[PDB]
Amino acid sequence: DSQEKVSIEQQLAVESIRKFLNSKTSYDVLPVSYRLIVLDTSLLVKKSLNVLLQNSIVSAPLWDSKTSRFAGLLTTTDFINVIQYYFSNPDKFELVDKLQLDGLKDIERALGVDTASIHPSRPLFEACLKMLESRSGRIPLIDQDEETHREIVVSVLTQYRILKFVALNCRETHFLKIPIGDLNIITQDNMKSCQMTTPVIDVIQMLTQGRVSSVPIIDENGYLINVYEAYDVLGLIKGGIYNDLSLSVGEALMRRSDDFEGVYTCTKNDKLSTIMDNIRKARVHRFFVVDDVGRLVGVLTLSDILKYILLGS
Amino acid sequence: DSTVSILPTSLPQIHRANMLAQGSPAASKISPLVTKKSKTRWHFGIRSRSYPLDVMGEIYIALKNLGAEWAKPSEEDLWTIKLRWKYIPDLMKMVIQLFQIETNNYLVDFKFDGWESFSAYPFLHLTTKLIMELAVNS
Amino acid sequence: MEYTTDIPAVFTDPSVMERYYYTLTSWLTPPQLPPQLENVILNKYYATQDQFNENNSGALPIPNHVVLNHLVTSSIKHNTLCVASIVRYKQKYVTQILYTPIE
Ligand SMILES: NC(=O)C1=CN([C@@H]2O[C@H](COP(=O)(O)OP(=O)(O)OC[C@H]3O[C@@H](n4cnc5c(N)ncnc54)[C@H](O)[C@@H]3O)[C@@H](O)[C@H]2O)C=CC1
Repeated sequence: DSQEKVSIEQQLAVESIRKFLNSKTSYDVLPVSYRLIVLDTSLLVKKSLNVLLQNSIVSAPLWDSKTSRFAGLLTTTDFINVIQYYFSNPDKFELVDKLQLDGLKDIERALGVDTASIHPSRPLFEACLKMLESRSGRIPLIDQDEETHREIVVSVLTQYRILKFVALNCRETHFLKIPIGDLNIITQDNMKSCQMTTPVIDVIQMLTQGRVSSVPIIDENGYLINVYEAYDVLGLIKGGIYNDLSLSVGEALMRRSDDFEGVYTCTKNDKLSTIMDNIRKARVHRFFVVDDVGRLVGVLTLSDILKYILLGS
Repeated sequence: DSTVSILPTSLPQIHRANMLAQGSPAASKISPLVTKKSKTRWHFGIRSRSYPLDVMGEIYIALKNLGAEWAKPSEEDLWTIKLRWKYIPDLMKMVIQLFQIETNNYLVDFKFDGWESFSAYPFLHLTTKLIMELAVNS
Repeated sequence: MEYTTDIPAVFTDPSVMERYYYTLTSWLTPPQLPPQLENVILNKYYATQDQFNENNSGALPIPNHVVLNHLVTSSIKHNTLCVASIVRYKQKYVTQILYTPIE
């Protein structure tokens, strides 16, 4: 009876959130005034890194001044590629140092590695769907220039901001009281992880190999100690690094800024109500699921949370 | 109730301290990245210490060398340049205006005006060309 | 209007401005800078945006409609130019910022 009640209020809360997403556009998530930072593709990768760090961002649309076209987004992945190229080609330090953003495609070719957008006026639910299935944590908001008839970046919408927008407007999240363990939305199987002595380069390899935002760092006995995020790669490359390539992840983590907000953990008995509370109060990108004693059992990311909201169990 | 925590060993101060206690040599060598996010001072357009006709002269020379065209100004609007720049509409329109801040201090205001046979980046890129041309000719 | 690449004589020939001075008010000198385009206002407009995303204070800074589509600049840093324009998107306002190198 009490578990049947918990279950119906959850459905009630989910159906309400869903209706909110179907009733709002991506444009509605936009602040009334905001900044869009765009980088000309002839800018040095080196300098574009400083731009991102100065302005507390991790992504920026790219603009080709020769063709008057947008040319995709700069993300941590691009910097992974540069690191991987350099590690494999340590002789090419000069090329890497003078690498321009439009030279990024040649780096990709040398490595042999292979973008969703949405019209702002479209339903926010639809923006959530497209972002999920593009396997990206971001979606550029693109419209058409009324004069030139050209594709224009209006903004970049992130999973975090969407979930925060939901959380802020919809206090019904409080009634999502089913433990996440009973919801079958945590990834438990085939956790890609490493240890403190694992070379950072191999962890970076794991990032692109698994197509994941972070690698959990455990000890011999499976206790979660820390995490390596793709975001950390920016810090790693900052100021040009060469001796600090074959470094261990533990060593590389000392580059982390003192205002690093930390890694979030939870257990299977935590509720999405609490999870949304945290998203609402702080920029949290995932919750690593541990057991009673702090051993890693799994992870609950923003994409998992959003997938549940849209699709269910 | 809530078992949502921040992992203490994930925090820089504890991670460092554990690495130092483990004896790691890189613990003392590696310092945390301190990104000095310095607030940039923003201004509309560019300022100039030269005088009106001199400044207006400089601007037109830049415009001409950059391949732009402009209207013939009347007496009432001498310090206004209604220009057109080659770069589906083909020609970008700009309105440049000279303002006075002080007797020796002037501001060159640039305004996007449209297209002739929305995104500000074509406009921003062109003003970039213009600003750079003006800096050389000084 | 008719468009041409001929620089107005007033800026190339001293005779033209001389005639104006001599032939018997405000139009002989450039107009004063409008209060809206003052850099103290532009940056408190920047500080209120930063105050909302880092501290959460008050409401977001609506720009004055006067400044829309006007070029914003800053000092050249690391051979990189940083220009911006505050533009309209529906009922929202986008400060479109561009970083370009000096080549
Ligand atoms: N290079 C690429 O293609 C990359 C793609 N992405 C994608 O971005 C989207 C959203 O990202 P986020 O919300 O940050 O989620 P995420 O990037 O952490 O998502 C990865 C998926 O696998 C799970 N996961 C996360 N870390 C894992 C690990 N270390 N080992 C095993 N499974 C792990 C998550 O629960 C999630 O279902 C995801 O679809 C993710 O795949 C993220 C990084 C790189």
